Amino acid sequence: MREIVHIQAGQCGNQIGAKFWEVISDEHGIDPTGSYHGDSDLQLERINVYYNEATGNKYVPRAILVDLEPGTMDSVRSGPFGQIFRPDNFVFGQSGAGNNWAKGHYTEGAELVDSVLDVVRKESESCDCLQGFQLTHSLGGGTGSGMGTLLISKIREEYPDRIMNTFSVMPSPKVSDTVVEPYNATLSVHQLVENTDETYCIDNEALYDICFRTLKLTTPTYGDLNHLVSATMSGVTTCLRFPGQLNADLRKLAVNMVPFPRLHFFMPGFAPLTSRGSQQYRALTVPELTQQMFDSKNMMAACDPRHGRYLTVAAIFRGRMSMKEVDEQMLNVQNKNSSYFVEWIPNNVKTAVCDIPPRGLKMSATFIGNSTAIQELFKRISEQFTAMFRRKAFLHWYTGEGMDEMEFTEAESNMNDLVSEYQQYQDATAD
Amino acid sequence: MRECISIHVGQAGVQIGNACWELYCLEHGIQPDGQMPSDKTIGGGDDSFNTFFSETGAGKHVPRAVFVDLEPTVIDEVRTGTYRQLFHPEQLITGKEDAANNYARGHYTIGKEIIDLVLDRIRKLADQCTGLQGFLVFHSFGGGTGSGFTSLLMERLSVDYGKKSKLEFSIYPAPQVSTAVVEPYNSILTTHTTLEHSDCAFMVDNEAIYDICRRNLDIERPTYTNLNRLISQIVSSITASLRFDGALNVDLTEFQTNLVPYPRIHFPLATYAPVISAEKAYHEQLSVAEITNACFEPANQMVKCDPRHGKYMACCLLYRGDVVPKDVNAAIATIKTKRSIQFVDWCPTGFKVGINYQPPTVVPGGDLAKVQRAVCMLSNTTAIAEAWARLDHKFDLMYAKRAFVHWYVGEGMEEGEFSEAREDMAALEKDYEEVGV
Amino acid sequence: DLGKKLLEAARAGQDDEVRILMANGADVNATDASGLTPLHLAATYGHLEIVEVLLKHGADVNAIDIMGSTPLHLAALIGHLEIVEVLLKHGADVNAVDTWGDTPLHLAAIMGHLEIVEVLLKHGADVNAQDKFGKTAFDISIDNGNEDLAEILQK
Ligand SMILES: Nc1nc2c(ncn2[C@@H]2O[C@H](COP(=O)(O)OP(=O)(O)OP(=O)(O)O)[C@@H](O)[C@H]2O)c(=O)[nH]1
Ligand SMILES: Nc1nc2c(ncn2[C@@H]2O[C@H](COP(=O)(O)OP(=O)(O)O)[C@@H](O)[C@H]2O)c(=O)[nH]1
Ligand SMILES: [Ca+2]
Ligand SMILES: [Mg+2]
Repeated sequence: MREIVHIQAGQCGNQIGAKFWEVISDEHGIDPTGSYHGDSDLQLERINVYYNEATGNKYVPRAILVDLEPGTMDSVRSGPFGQIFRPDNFVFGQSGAGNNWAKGHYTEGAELVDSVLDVVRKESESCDCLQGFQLTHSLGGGTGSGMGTLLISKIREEYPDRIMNTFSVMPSPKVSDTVVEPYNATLSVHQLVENTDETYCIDNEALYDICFRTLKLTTPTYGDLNHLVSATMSGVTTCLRFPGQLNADLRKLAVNMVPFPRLHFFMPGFAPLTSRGSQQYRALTVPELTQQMFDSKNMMAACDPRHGRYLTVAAIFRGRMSMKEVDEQMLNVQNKNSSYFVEWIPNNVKTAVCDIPPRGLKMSATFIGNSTAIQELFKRISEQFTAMFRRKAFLHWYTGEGMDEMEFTEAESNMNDLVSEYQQYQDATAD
Repeated sequence: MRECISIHVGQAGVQIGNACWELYCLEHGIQPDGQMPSDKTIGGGDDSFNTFFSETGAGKHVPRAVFVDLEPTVIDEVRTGTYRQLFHPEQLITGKEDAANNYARGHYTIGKEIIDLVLDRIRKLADQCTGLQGFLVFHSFGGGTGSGFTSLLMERLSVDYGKKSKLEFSIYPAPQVSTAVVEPYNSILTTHTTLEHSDCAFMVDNEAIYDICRRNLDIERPTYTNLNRLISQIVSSITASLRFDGALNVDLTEFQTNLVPYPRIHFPLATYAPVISAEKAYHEQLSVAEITNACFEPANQMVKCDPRHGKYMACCLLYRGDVVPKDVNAAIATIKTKRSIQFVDWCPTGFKVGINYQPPTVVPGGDLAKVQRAVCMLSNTTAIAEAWARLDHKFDLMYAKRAFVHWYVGEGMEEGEFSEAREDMAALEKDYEEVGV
Repeated sequence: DLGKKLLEAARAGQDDEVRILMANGADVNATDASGLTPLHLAATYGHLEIVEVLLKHGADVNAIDIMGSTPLHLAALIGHLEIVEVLLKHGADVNAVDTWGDTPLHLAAIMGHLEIVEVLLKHGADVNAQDKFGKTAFDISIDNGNEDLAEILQK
């Protein structure tokens, strides 16, 4: 299990995708031209997971960039690492999908998807031992959501034995008050329960709330939101990018985290929270990192974990710190909060320590929770979907691209069944 | 002289095997390139150490060992380490993609792509033996390769080598160093499918070893390196009788005769003493009486359980070092009277004793002090059923909700196999109950 | 029949076509198959000028479709703040209830249109109004953990 193929689709997908590559390239000592400038052997031990080795000792991200809108292609190139991506790996259409899931999934997006598969194949056959795929996208738009889920299904049938992983950002009226986004997100969640192995739920509602109430940013920008996202994506991929034995590849992470096939939507969390101008943040202690990490205010999904139960949890501590101390604090938080873990999955919290911390920090902690409280996120979207759908508002935009109306009812039905399944295991006991 | 072939499966089996063969070489005087100056017969011989080492025409002494893993990372360290020249390079076998902590991948899907290569490489070692007696198989319970590939291998070895003995060293999982939530599943599944194919199995409880390193060796946070050095010291004490002259447990058959009264209850408990920190190089030397008493303290056992709660069916004491037989006899007599040691009614209430008069070897870099005398007690006691009960309970908690079961059925396993494996374990728990009343 | 053409012109935002059709006898209060009037459709699709035009030519500001939706329901749901204020200024019932028990306040709260929530509250929206499942707008804010909306509802 080595190579991961990374795909970013749509505006949000390419925006957070580019930020991902900027952040981890820096962690691995790689400059915008692709040259290793680092001073640690740990930075290269697993470089092959995300980068190809090119001609003159140069490293190229194993990345594929997709959008129906040409303009984002140029915005990517304009970026700090914009010249490190392979020119062959830009697949861009003529006109955007206009926030229409049906255009992304059925018409415009379907025309362009074969062009993307060819690039995927060329990168895949170039791998010695491919792990699987990661995709960054939003659920609220039309390209990332509609074309993204179509691309997932196509990849899944060509590579059925590989792991499919997504970083999927949930819509919020606080960031984009565009009323068809619950349609697009619900239609996409229906695809994601059937076609991905692991999904990180990155919730724009939570990102806004953190910036506004905790970081005290009166008017948060996408750059402010995406700062939290890049820190999170670096944290949750730490175990894949540096030597280690726990959750060290995408499949071993999956069998540790997913006890039931449909319940594969993760709540990520991060400590400490910083604001792009974090001044001289003093190092937190291990007990502080541990408490903050299980704190509702540090979750990237707008759910209260104290309203549900943890099925499984993976924690990653980064930096130089006492392994014995981490063992003690993790044991302690499981004793204090014993009623927030299911008792019928013994030893369901796994802890990794990584020596290299992220930029500008001496200590950091990353949280990956499979919690029944995530139903609060799906219930929020479901309520907005139902308010729009009962008045049949703007339905013709979708059926006009060939969608059947019964696709809306089946998607709504699936999300409500998903909510019921979380509630079922939240109420189960060991007896 | 009858040969024994060692097989090391998956990360735990490979890393413990590396530690064991290092210690073997030090005990026998074999250098890392295979040369053994004290061996006069060059190119062959019939000495006791030849049960574990073959000889080439150029005086090289080569372990009778195979290392197998489904990914290359761990075995690659053997191929580039201090003992890189010692092993047959064709007896280091690696795939590309591991079993993902999934018994079903080790046994059914990924494991089947390499099983025939492994058996052909084993046949090559077997063909060099004049009188192969059987196999020692090292593996974890918890990993996908250690659990799933091992049971596939044991199944095939029973077909290809029906009359040969098979002994296991099995790593029993502990949450302190566990890598996967499904380890109780893999443990039950491999136990059920291996039970009829294994003649004797020594379980190593990672939690017991962990606690001994903490308590006796003053290691604050033990790693695999600390655990494996202590485990290899104990494994060496158990196999010493096969590699040296002696009168107790001198071939694999005798292990079963002495330790296994009925085929299904074939899990002896090992206890070892003394374990002393290398920081105490001037410790007072403990007497034969003191180390023999320590064998009946639960804190020195390789598996966490209470033998005061059980009944003994067999008990062997293997001494190493400066040990006068009369002192063993007096120490046994005091223990046979003072302590509360109950045998079953149908067994002779005696202790078998073997003495090797060379003291244990310590590995440079290890955590152990040199000692003048040491003892390893091997006993079959019903109290080890407690270890199965703890595993079976964790199994039951998850299986009742069918948690994680989809991972196994997705890799070519039928869900009925979970129930068959669990019922076999219930029957095993009753087997111990019916003996110990 | 100019009524079906007026419905289409109101939905599509064709201001000039709306004026011509009205001058030729078109039924300003015509309905489609589900009871939607030109004012419903103009309020849904955000055509403020057509809303004002229809209201000066006999549009019933409180017409209900088959599901009990008024134009204010749909303007509050979709989030057209300017249209909400025009409808209220022309006598829209701020507390009209549809067949799901929802008021315009319910729908503005659910969709996160906080500025519209404030306007409705200033115009006498009933915070004690329960939908078919017993929920008031305040209940919706608590059950969703929308603290910004909850603060507004206790101003
Ligand atoms: N004592 C000891 N235990 C180990 C060692 N390595 C792994 N383990 C234990 O073995 C179990 C995991 O099994 P592994 O051997 O790592 O897995 P594997 O056999 O390589 O199988 P897969 O990786 O899943 O294909 C856990 O309970 C670990 O605590 C080791 O070197 N020493
Ligand atoms: N957090 C975050 N969200 C974004 C970003 N760009 C767009 N979005 C969200 O994505 C949704 C719109 O999807 P978008 O990617 O722009 O449409 P697409 O190009 O068709 O995939 C809305 O909910 C936006 O708030 C971004 O850079 N960061
Ligand atoms: Ca010889
Ligand atoms: Mg392994």
